[PDB]
Amino acid sequence: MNTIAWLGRLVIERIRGIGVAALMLLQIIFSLPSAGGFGRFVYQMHRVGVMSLLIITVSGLFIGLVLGLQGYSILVNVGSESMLGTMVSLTLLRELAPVVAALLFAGRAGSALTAEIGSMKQSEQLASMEMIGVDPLKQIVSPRLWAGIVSLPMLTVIFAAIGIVGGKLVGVDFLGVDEGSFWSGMQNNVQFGHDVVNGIIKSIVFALLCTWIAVFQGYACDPTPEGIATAMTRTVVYSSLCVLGFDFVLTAVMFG
Amino acid sequence: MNTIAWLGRLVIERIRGIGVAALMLLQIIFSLPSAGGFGRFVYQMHRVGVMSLLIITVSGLFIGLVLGLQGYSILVNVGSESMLGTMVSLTLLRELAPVVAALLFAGRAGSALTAEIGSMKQSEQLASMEMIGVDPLKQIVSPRLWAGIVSLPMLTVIFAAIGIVGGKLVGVDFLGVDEGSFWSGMQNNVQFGHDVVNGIIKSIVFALLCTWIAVFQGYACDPTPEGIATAMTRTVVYSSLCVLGFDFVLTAVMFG
Amino acid sequence: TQSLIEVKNLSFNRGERVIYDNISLNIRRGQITAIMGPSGTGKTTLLRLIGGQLVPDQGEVLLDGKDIAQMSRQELFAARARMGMLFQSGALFTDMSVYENVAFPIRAHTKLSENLIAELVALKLESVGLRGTEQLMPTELSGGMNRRVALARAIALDPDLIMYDEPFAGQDPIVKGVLTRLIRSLREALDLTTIIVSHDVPETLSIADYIYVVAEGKIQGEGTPEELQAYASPFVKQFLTGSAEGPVEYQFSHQAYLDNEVR
Amino acid sequence: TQSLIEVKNLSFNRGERVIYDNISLNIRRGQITAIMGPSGTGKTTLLRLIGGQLVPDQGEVLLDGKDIAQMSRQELFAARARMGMLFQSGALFTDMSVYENVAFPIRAHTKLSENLIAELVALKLESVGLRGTEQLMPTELSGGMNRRVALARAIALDPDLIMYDEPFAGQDPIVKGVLTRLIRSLREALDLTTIIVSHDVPETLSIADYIYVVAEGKIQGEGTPEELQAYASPFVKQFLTGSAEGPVEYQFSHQAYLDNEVR
Amino acid sequence: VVQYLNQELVVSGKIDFENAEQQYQAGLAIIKKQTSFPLIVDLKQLEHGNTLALAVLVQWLRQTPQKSGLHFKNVPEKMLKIIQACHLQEDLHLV
Ligand SMILES: CCCCCC/C=C/CCCCCCCCCC(=O)O[C@H](COC(=O)CCCCCCCCCCCCCCC)COP(=O)(O)OC[C@@H](O)CO
Ligand SMILES: CCCCCC/C=C/CCCCCCCCCC(=O)O[C@H](COC(=O)CCCCCCCCCCCCCCC)COP(=O)(O)OC[C@@H](O)CO
Ligand SMILES: CCCCCC/C=C\CCCCCCCCCC(=O)O[C@H](COC(=O)CCCCCCCCCCCCCCC)COP(=O)(O)OC[C@@H](O)CO
Ligand SMILES: CCCCCC/C=C\CCCCCCCCCC(=O)O[C@H](COC(=O)CCCCCCCCCCCCCCC)COP(=O)(O)OC[C@@H](O)CO
Ligand SMILES: CCCCCC/C=C\CCCCCCCCCC(=O)O[C@H](COC(=O)CCCCCCCCCCCCCCC)COP(=O)(O)OC[C@@H](O)CO
Ligand SMILES: CCCCCC/C=C\CCCCCCCCCC(=O)O[C@H](COC(=O)CCCCCCCCCCCCCCC)COP(=O)(O)OC[C@@H](O)CO
Repeated sequence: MNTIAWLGRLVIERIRGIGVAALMLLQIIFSLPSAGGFGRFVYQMHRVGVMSLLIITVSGLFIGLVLGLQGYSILVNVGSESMLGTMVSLTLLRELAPVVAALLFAGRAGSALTAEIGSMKQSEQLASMEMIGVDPLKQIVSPRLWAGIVSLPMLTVIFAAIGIVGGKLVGVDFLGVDEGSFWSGMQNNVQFGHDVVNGIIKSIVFALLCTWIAVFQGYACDPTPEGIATAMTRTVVYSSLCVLGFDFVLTAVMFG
Repeated sequence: MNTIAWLGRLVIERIRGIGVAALMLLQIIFSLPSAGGFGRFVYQMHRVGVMSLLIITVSGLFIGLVLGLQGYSILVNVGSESMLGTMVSLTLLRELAPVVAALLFAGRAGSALTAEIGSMKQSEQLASMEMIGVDPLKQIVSPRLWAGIVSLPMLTVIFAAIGIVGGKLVGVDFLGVDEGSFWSGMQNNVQFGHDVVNGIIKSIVFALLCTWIAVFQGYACDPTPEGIATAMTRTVVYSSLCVLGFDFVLTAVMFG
Repeated sequence: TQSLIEVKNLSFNRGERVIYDNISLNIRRGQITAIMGPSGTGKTTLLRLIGGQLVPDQGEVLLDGKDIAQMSRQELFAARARMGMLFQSGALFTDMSVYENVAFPIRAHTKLSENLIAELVALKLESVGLRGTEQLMPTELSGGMNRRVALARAIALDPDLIMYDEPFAGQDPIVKGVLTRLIRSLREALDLTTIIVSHDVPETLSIADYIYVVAEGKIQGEGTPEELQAYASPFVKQFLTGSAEGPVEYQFSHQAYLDNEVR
Repeated sequence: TQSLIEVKNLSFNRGERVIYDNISLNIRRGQITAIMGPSGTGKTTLLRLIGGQLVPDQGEVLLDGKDIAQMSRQELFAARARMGMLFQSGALFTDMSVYENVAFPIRAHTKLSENLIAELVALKLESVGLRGTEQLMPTELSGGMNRRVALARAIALDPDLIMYDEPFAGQDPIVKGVLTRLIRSLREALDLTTIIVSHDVPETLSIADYIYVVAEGKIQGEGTPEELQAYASPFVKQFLTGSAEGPVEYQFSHQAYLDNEVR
Repeated sequence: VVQYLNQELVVSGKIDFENAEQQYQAGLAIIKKQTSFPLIVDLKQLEHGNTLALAVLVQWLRQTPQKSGLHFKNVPEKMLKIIQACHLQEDLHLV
């Protein structure tokens, strides 16, 4: 039992890692605000939010193009091509725009947060800030956490808006369905509180998980040049399993 | 025009980067095999393929659980709950299993290939191997490229198989549809050559793009500890845009 | 022999690796104290215990009689206003330019006006020799000058203890020359008390006043650089000379090479 | 004065940074040749041009009359069997173990049996002093011993030219002592020709026989370590000693501090 | 305990960035109403001058007739060690 002991030692250190990351989160969100902390938050909205705007916009257009092309082939055989705008908008708003925009946020803006905090730990800027008398959990970590909780629900709304515009462009303007029936069938079956707000509630839960993992792995890193790179691929794996895992739980409550 | 000149200089170096990566690929696949090269390929099938087996298996089960739960709610209102196995298997086999398994391969096995090759470049093992008289494109790069082209189409077949098993588990065993009508409606509408083989042809195109990007960014890296980490987030962004971009082109040919 | 920092019987461990088994050190005021030793060990972990970032396991570090481990959040914040530390790479905060690097510890322990902060920064940067370089980033600073901006930040609050870890390393004799003129000049101008943790023997003995030599868990020798060599153990000799005779072994273990089957 | 490598009028550039403007070097056989200079430059890029990994821009490097740039794929592969190079970190192939690191250049230029390869590796590792350590990985090798496995790999084919870049750096005087005994001993036992690229002045002058000093684009001084100091330019002086008097400036540029408005 | 007028200003006490804002401001109000500026600052009664006592002295020199217009009396031997450490050994006027 040489590897069986190695396997059991592995999952104990991972259980203990969730305990450190839980106490690290309660120390950030339960503390008083300080001086100059809003301006550090607006700077990190540029690095997390605005830098992710180009991958999110082009990926939302490409997904709406496939939905309008595949959804026309199903509906035209049952005489319901007027329900194309209903199925395009309801597939994005409740399934695809919360989930796919959280898998591209964990790859771009999540893995770049655990490389920036991790190279501050290697070059000893976090130990130099602490010996001056400034907590690096408040100065460095806390603006980066709040900038990810705000930027991902702002980016799935832009994801869903171009997905519907991209699906209208292939459906109405190329395959030739009626434009007035596209929007009227959408305004009839899509509700705001049950379909649009329930997609924002999903992406706030995903933004908390994708950013708390990305911030923890850079802080509790191994300050060694291939200990940082091992941590960057842990935030892409752990965030993708948590996004797909919490997605089944949230649809069974909201739409079950 | 100070930033306009910076923007134009940016997209010229990216155009020139595709030219280096094209000539690098033609030098790998058009060369003779050598001694001891099969055993290096079986070692890299362990690092790329077997290490990715746990994220792929659990993510395929979670996605099939959502498909069987959402697809029951649509079909039960039109009296077609017997078509649940047809829509679960045809959503995975032609759309979701090639695409979502390529977004988790670019994050785990793609970003770990550009960190391993990039730290060989920083610690000067690639320059030390070249001055001995061994080409590092054949010794190091070429086993890693072929192990990714083989392992991703082997991993979307396992992705689609557990997605159907996961969708049968929520549909038949919890929501209570007939088991014999689940499999008989699936064996009637799903063809092998048009639906199963067309999903494998997609994942071979995606495995070439996801691995050629991951291998190039580690070889043409910047041997500096935050020049490696900048390269690891370039293989997740460039592979995700190429997977979603080539997915629209392949469905318009296969299913259009 | 009035001691500012005084260490008494501490023990540290990092992954079952022994660092500082049982060791007592006296850091006298107004004097350069060096701690030499072989590399690969945890030589810089004492400066992490003095400023207070790690906790010892069976020890107490005394700053003027007060222990640093048993010390609340408003005594530790006030103790760190008397200490500066220059790390080896000169740990400058990337995004911040040279002006708000030097003014970072000022704005943490002050409520000062903007016109007096800009006069402290201009006098600290010029006492190092870097007056004109205030508005440019830490990148493109010709990295032998990164360690001079980081010396102004480590001195801005006018402390009474400054800690250098490895200031003499793979550096030019020109760059190593500027630092040895600056370490001696800044501690007569400000009456400091320095601790240098290094292993550059020909440079350390010409700048220090009391050398400790720590091999694996304890002191192997101490004293003035004149009397350290005269009362030398048969470890301090090899270390301070680099000879073949001593306790460390040049061969791997012990064999005769005609005793193993090769293959 | 028979020269093995002979450099004639080359020029290199890396992002509009001048390295080797117009410089000619003679590497005589059977002698240690050192190339000292200030850091931050491209000092190690000459060894990348001798072995052949970069291409010069207006120059030709002559290996026994033959130019390395104008040289086909079967002359360059046969030229690299006469050269070894020990990098600064000792660039060992991770997953490989001490046995197949040393046997890597053997299996590239040979068709030898397994029982003679295992005798060459056991004699190369023992001539360095590492006989018992053959089956364990490069990780957990106590990194002053990583540079001794990498010296056995750099010497396995019994070359006639071996190149070290920065063997004297931030190392212990014990670890630096083993290498200085090994550099002198291995070149009388094998009749080598060494090139050392370093900036450790007190260690290099005691081991070299002809020093070149390259400041920004050209030689600032050359000769025996006795005659280099006696015919010294007013750059080799400051550099060789680290004094304040010379062309490099300790102040930033030039001011009087009562000429600028601060804020 | 900080400074009077006394027909040329006598800097007294100790400047340690907890009171070092009024001691700049109250000393500045003398410089506002001074005529012809030959006045000499009397650094007589300091005891802990350290790089901030100098930081308020240069701030008084910038608001003066010309760039100088200000002399200094005898220095408590700790402060002029920091004058030459900041290379101001020949930039001010010391009698
Ligand atoms: C037949 C009935 C038809 C439905 C009628 C509803 C009509 C539509 C109107 C409004 C939509 C209501 C639908 C339910 C809403 C789901 C609420 C929910 O899912 O709650 C979420 C819990 O998520 C998590 O923990 C993941 C944990 C999930 C388990 C939580 C269990 C929820 C139980 C209470 C919810 C009551 C449901 C009311 C609906 C009938 C919290 O979301 P946030 O506010 O963003 O908190 C931010 C987080 O970071 C927490 O700090
Ligand atoms: C009304 C008709 C109904 C359909 C009847 C078909 C019945 C089903 C039976 C069989 C399925 C045939 C469907 C078409 C198959 C698509 C072929 C394809 O898409 O070809 C792919 C091209 O992909 C790329 O370049 C991305 C480039 C894409 C552009 C390629 C354009 C294809 C044009 C030729 C294909 C003929 C289509 C025949 C179908 C009518 C190549 O795939 P691989 O072999 O993996 O090559 C590996 C790559 O790395 C190349 O090195
Ligand atoms: C239901 C109750 C509310 C829901 C939240 C529930 C979660 C639990 C409670 C959370 C709130 C508790 C209040 C305490 C917050 C603690 C975090 C904090 O206080 O962080 C602060 C940052 O400012 C900051 O609020 C970051 C600045 C503001 C961030 C948010 C900005 C809001 C703007 C978008 C709001 C969306 C509304 C739009 C609707 C369409 C302080 O950080 P620093 O200044 O950099 O520290 C540095 C120094 O200490 C040392 O250098
Ligand atoms: C009703 C429906 C609702 C929908 C609403 C509309 C949706 C949004 C619309 C449009 C959004 C466009 C996205 C804009 C992206 C802005 C990115 C940005 O603005 O980031 C800039 C860089 O972007 C950069 O890399 C340059 C980034 C790469 C440049 C792109 C190059 C690819 C394009 C060229 C090829 C043409 C495409 C081929 C077509 C055939 C910032 O520069 P930095 O130096 O990094 O930071 C500087 C800071 O330190 C201080 O300033
Ligand atoms: C339509 C035509 C075929 C489709 C391909 C089209 C693409 C273009 C042509 C490709 C084939 C050209 C043949 C040349 C291949 C060049 C690559 C190569 O030759 O790589 C070799 C690796 O072996 C190797 O084939 C890697 C060893 C084998 C890899 C593949 C293993 C196949 C097993 C799975 C096959 C799936 C079949 C299952 C069906 C259900 C050599 O590498 P090294 O030995 O490490 O070098 C090291 C030394 O030089 C110095 O140290
Ligand atoms: C008909 C339908 C068709 C379907 C077919 C069936 C589908 C496949 C079925 C099952 C696939 C299971 C996946 C097995 C994963 C194998 C991974 C593996 O085997 O990798 C190992 C490590 O895995 C490791 O990290 C250990 C990895 C993490 C351990 C997992 C810990 C999480 C589980 C504990 C928590 C319980 C779950 C909670 C439930 C309530 C290898 O060890 P290494 O040291 O890294 O390498 C060693 C090498 O140098 C030489 O050996």
